Amino acid sequence: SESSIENFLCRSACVYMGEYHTTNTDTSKLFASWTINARRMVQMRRKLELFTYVRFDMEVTFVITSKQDQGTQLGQDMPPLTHQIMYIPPGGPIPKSVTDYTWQTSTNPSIFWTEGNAPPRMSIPFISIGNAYSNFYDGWSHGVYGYNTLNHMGQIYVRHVNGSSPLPMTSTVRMYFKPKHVKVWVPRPPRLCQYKNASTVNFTPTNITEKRQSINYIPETV
Amino acid sequence: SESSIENFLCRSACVYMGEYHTTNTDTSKLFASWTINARRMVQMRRKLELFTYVRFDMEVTFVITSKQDQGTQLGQDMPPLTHQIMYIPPGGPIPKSVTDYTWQTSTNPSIFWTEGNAPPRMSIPFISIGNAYSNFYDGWSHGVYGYNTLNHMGQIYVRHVNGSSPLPMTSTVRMYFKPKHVKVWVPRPPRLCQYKNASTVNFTPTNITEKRQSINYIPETV
Amino acid sequence: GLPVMNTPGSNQFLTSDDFQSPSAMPQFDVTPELNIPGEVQNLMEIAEVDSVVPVNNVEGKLDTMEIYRIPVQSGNHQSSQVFGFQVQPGLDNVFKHTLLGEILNYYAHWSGSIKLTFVFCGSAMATGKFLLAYAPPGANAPKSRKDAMLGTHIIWDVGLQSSCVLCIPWISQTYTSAGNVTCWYQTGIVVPAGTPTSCSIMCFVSACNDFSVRLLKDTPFI
Amino acid sequence: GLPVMNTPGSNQFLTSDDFQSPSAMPQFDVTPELNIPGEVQNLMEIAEVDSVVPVNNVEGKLDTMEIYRIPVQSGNHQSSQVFGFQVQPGLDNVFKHTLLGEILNYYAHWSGSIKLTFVFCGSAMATGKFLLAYAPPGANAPKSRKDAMLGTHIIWDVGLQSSCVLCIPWISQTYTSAGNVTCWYQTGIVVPAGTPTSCSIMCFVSACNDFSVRLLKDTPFI
Amino acid sequence: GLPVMNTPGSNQFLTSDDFQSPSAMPQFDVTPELNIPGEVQNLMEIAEVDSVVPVNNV
Repeated sequence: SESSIENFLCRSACVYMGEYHTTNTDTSKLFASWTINARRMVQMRRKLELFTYVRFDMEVTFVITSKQDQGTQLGQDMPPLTHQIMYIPPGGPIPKSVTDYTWQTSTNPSIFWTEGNAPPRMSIPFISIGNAYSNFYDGWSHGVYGYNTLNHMGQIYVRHVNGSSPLPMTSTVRMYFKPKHVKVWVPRPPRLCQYKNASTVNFTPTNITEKRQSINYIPETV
Repeated sequence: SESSIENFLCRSACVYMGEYHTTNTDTSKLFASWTINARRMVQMRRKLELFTYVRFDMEVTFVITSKQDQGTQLGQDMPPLTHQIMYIPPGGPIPKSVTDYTWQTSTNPSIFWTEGNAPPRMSIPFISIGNAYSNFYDGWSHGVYGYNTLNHMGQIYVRHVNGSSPLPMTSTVRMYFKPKHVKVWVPRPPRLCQYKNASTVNFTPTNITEKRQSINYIPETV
Repeated sequence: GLPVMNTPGSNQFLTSDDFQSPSAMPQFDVTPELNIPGEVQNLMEIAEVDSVVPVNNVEGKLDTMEIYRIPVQSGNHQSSQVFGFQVQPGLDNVFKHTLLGEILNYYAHWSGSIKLTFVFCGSAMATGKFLLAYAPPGANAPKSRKDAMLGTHIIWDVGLQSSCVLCIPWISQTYTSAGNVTCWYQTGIVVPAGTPTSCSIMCFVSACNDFSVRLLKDTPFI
Repeated sequence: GLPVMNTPGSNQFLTSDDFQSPSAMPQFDVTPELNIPGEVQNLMEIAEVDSVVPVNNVEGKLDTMEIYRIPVQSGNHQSSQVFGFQVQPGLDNVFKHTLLGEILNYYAHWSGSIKLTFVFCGSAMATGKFLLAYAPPGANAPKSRKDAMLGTHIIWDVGLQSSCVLCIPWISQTYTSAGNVTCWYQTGIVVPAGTPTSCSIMCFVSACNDFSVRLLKDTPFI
Repeated sequence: GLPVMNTPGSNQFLTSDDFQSPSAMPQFDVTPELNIPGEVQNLMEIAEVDSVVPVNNV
């Protein structure tokens, strides 16, 4: 009952933590971004690799905390801060500044949230023109080995929702991810070697198991 | 009706209070931990010792309060803080730093919470490969007298959920514990001596009761 | 959707609330229960059991088995007192640490009837008579054998019966305002040649079925 | 309208909660499912599959195919041991990385029965006898061929059968307190002229249908 | 009265939520609809119409 597929896979986890400012002199530090896949979380990756094909919905919750920068200026009286969390489907426009037009496109779903309230949450369906996702692909992208374009799942972007000339602030977002209504096909053996990077199956050769003293050795009984 | 087993045992109590920081130079002060048993709360211990075998579910609520350290730096503007509360079942990985991999294992249930909201709460079932817990064990662990491994109930760990290079803060957690759906077997006499430590039944010999003047003495009637 | 309105009391933690809670281990089937002998539904099953009273709680013997033995002396003393006490379970030192006393000290109000048993532990050759007398609450303890005979009493011949039983009907709690019990030598003990001279009596206390308790509180012993 | 009252636990984020969530892409009809061969409902379908045991896990050959081969030597050694091990899946090095071992290491409590198969990989001209012996948990491993005969054993003639099967009934987890298995030369191997002299045995392990697991946790291998 | 318990997600603004809202002009009867020719239920009615291709885009 605890070994069913749902109870084994449907569990929440922190998969990305990022920081972003209201004012800066880099302009890439003004927003945070994440590409959705399940290959940079080493514990979820291994449980997912026991199968060849998967199908699930996604649920994402966001925990967001702010701070005034230790730069100099005190005595402030500020209202609570507002944030915008945008999801981009596969085949959507990507922003490059925080002032871009794509933060207003009608087909990118978006959430507006102010601090002090309950943590925000959105639910994404199975988004693929194929019939399942694949954890393993023995092919070419059209050319990269092992990468097929049916596994695109979208992106998430987060910014502040101030007006003009805002006050300096630093925020941190943590994303909690959970698959739901899961189905799996074609079981596989468990990964025996350590993972080396996030896109390949590359590995250094590993021992089959650890040694004992002799082929007869059994430890003394208590 | 007030002497039923449920009304006598099913009551909430503070069993652990701990402190933890966001930055420190000890690295064990960065998280808080507690092992679940009912032997370091002297009032609950005594009521539980009236029986030899017990079976219950657990309910745990957490009250969490923070403070900026009196070190030096003022004028800050901070978002509300996020905390992670992890439960480890019996037979689970234990963290040793706050940056460890075990804070992300898919089989350790975890709660994410931000200040200002209602206090968080989780519910744990009866977790034992045996059929009941035991308050008394006249045996050996396999060797410690009086300790049997079927009484393992898990652990709780609490940390902050910031990003990189956080600001200094100190938090305190209080854990409130409550058993539910309780059943007891084999009543015992009440503890007459004071408790000496948390793992044994050791004691110094005690008087049976206090004295009076003579075996005939009855006090004058009003 | 569904217009809704928050009432006072929202988002508070009440230590005695009763709400459904989310399980942290939903995919875990618990060990089924075993039919262990000796199950308890109510604490009044512990108080209805007899336990030995330390009636001899005088100086010099609070740490010996002698505290439990009422001395019967040899020779002719056929109007002297043997023992006497007030019937005050919960408060009085002689009843305070019994099985009935230890329960009653968890509650702030209680009431019922009480059962006292007396047993003669002498040789099978000894004969004699005792007078057992009961005074109600608000009455003074008798000063002689004759005025104890003029109240409620039983005459107990130990050559015929080895044990006597008493049931006391009006027990409550708060220079006492409680009833009392006393014992007198009616005749003196008579033996043949070659038997021990002195002997002992023992008291057992218990509760009768109509016992009730209210307002669970904390006990004053640990 | 509709008077309403907020309870404790409001506006918290519990990592294992189960609530309905708003969809971010409501106007999107999903690809219908395909009937892919090889669907899985439960992890116990992976553990019921045989896998090869690395019984020869001694020094110098932990990275070769030789780790899987039990050596049968030539000549007359008709009372010597061939191999022996304790039956401890999950903990012991020889069973730890199999398909059954890898599953069991996701759970903190498990129990069931186990199936071991032995296969003789020699030429079709070779004949001889082996003695396969089982000692229960709490018993010492036999030291000779005769006391292994005095317990539970099977005599396996490889000129008649190429494979033998064993089913072990009382398996649980935590100088082991586990059962063991040993193999002895009853006769020695006999060949005609022109056949290879040495040969090999292979072991396969699997789980039987009554296997259960509890308390999902994190695995100690990545 | 009516014991009640707030869940996570309370008091958040989700940009794609779907809730009943209070009207700011309740005492206002709206103009009834007219039967205008040329109503559309679906964008695929626009794509099923022919249009001229600029094949000579040199």
